[PDB]
Amino acid sequence: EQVFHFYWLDAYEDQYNQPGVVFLFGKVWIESAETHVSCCVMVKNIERTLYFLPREMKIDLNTGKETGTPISMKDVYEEFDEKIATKYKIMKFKSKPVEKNYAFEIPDVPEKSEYLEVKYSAEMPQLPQDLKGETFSHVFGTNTSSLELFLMNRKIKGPCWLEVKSPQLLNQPVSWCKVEAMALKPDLVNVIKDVSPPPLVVMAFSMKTMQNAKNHQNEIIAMAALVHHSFALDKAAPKPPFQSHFCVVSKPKDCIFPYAFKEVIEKKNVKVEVAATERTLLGFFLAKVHKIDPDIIVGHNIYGFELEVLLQRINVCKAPHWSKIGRLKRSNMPKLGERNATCGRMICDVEISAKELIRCKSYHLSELVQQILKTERVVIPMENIQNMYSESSQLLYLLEHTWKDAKFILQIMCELNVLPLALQITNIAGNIMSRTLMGGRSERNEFLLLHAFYENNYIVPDKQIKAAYAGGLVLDPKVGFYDKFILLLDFNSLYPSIIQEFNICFTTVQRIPELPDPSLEMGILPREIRKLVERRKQVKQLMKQQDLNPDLILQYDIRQKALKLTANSMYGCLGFSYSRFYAKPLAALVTYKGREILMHTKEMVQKMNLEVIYGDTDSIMINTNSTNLEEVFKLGNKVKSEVNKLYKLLEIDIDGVFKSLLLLKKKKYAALVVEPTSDGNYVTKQELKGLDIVRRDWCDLAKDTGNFVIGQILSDQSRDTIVENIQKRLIEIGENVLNGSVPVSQFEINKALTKDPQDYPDKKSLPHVHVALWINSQGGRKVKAGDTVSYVICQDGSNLTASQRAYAPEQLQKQDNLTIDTQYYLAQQIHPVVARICEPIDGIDAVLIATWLGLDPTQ
DNA sequence: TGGTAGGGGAAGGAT
DNA sequence: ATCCTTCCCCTAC
Repeated sequence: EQVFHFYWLDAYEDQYNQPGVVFLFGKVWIESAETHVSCCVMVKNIERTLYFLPREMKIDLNTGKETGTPISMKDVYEEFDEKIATKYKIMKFKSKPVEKNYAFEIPDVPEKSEYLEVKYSAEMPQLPQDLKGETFSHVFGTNTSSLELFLMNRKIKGPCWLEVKSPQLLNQPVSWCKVEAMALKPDLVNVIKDVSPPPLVVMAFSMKTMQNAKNHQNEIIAMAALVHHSFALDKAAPKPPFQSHFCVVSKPKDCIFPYAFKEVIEKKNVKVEVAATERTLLGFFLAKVHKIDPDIIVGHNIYGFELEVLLQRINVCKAPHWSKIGRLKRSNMPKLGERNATCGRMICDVEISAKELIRCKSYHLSELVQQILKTERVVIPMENIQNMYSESSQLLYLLEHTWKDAKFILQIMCELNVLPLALQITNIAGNIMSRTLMGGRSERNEFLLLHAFYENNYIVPDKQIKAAYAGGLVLDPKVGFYDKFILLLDFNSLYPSIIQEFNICFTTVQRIPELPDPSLEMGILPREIRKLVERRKQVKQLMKQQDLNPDLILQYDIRQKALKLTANSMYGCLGFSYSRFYAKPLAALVTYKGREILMHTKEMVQKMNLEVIYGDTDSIMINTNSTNLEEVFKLGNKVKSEVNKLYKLLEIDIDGVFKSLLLLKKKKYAALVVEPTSDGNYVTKQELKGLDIVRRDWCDLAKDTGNFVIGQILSDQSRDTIVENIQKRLIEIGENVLNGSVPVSQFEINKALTKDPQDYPDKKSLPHVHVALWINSQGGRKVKAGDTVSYVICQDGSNLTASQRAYAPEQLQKQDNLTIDTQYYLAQQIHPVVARICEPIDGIDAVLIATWLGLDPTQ
């Protein structure tokens, strides 16, 4: 009618096949149906914003020498209209002088200058980025995308409500959405802020595949999906997290179903669809996605395998209307990039989201359900699924398996709160939520700065087509065991505070660059960090209120977590070499100040006649030689106030006291963290950092025994009795290994691949790659980059190195000639872990520990 | 398609 | 054989 109000969620831009158009996809309220439906708004006529920086004097391009003719704003306009717009076939365009700010990597560019803003249609040819001219030295905005221009010009900071003044009917239906509208010019789209976000339609799904006998390509056997139609991002997840479901199952070419599938299913009353051929199955799933019309599709291992196979089978089987997997009608699918295949619908891979929120040995679905959902997952081998087609009782269990997998995925998504958190991360950064779910953290802070400099009238850098600088300072530790109270001080968010304290920005230094006059106004980068900290503070104050909605404290918690996660990732965007806002000088300047701030702090504490024993990037550990917390906390604040007297915004605080400390090496120690109580007298928990028992590349047999040793060293017992308890247990573990009392899960060590196992220089050298190649030889799910492979080295009767004798745990039970190397774990795993832990404590030796396990003492 | 600093292991030369 | 550098993966900040 007069206006069109909708809540945008995703955007799609086709740079090559349709330039200057940005498709928006979101929700809109239909009062007649009393439900939100999917809508697609087509924003047309996105201009090409260019900026020509005029030279001081007109020079000839061939000679490159000064001709002595001054360059004016009319002369630079002449060269474009005469020699540039004609040579590159730019018929119609616009021109207007403007003043833009700049503070980035291109040299010989003033901070403030007069540029020639030129706007023309995106359907016209694009200029070269390195274009030079007789009147202008450089040109910006050459390859700026339509989506970027639209999001910046209209201040679209994340998913929000938009009004579309003067909406237009679409000639032919371009989208798979319920409602469609068109915008003539980007100026017709504004941001509405006083409206609550709408619930979303979420669909988590899973699928089971199988390799064909003739061709090695996969084949979709069964798919299941759970749907919830009012999944709110503003509050907790619904219980149950799904309202409806559908399950599909088909046959391969040379396979037929067990008897009476329909009747038995009709008898079981389970809502299961039977497809004759796989092509019939895919058409059913596409039509279900089209009718459900979800905003977010959830699954596991989507980009690595599942989505790539789904598109491939649809292409092979020639299933009609492939583009229904997204929301925009398209004639042909891209080659399998390919992330822009489900445009209009967000893709959530729980295995990817888990890698950003939690820490696990392996991030496959089976391991996630064991750690998050506290329930075991049974997986069907890809070799036994062919025999599962013999009896329907074995095949109906196959559907129930994948159907239960879809529920696990949906349950994992809810427990991690990835949807409510991703929206907050997107509304803070001001990017696209689909990119937040999948893309890295670099693209987010890239958008946060692209907005910040657009707000302040800056020309942002164009999108480009060992280490590199010094980092933190780790003081050398005073190795040993400490019986007295150890005090730990550190600076909260040092690098963000360093930026504010010293006004470090692209604009404040002459980037080589050194800190500016403290009288200078706060730069753009520090002022943005100041906002996030102030915003996080205000949210913290809101959590203090009483008589408040119990659902708000959970949402306020999600928000304040996002504010910190954004402010802390700001530094990393400066050191990333492929970052749009790459500034290695600024990154080195920050890290240098951190070292100087730490070094000056350590020397200040030493001048106070205090002994510092360890210090990492921002922390300092002080040995007090006192057993009274009244004097430790008094001395804790005395050092605190003395340090904070030097910095305006940077502050240091007590991070806890240590009852006992086992400081082994750099970044490796164990302590008993003092926790204050209402009684005024502490209770202690242990903290493990850097020790081999904390890592995941050591077996659980050595990590559990080492954790028992750490508990004995930090214990409040006599020195003569601690060594007795370790002896009695270290000889016991040496007996249960050869006796077989310990499970096989205690012998597996986990290492992940940083590249493809075939792309390694030598696979027989590294153990985990040799096991990865064996998994890739089987029919089971492949092991690609980033995947963690658990392996158990065995005894195959060969005198090859213990690393060359590395096998998979599944090979130990299958092959009877592979047995657990008993002497290896007692000498190469359990011994060095316990030996390095007991190195500073007097009494336990390396050879004495080896004699306890039961091996030839040579140490 | 955040960073550097650092430990602990094994491979692969050179000797 | 041993010494040494290189590469590997995982950590702490």
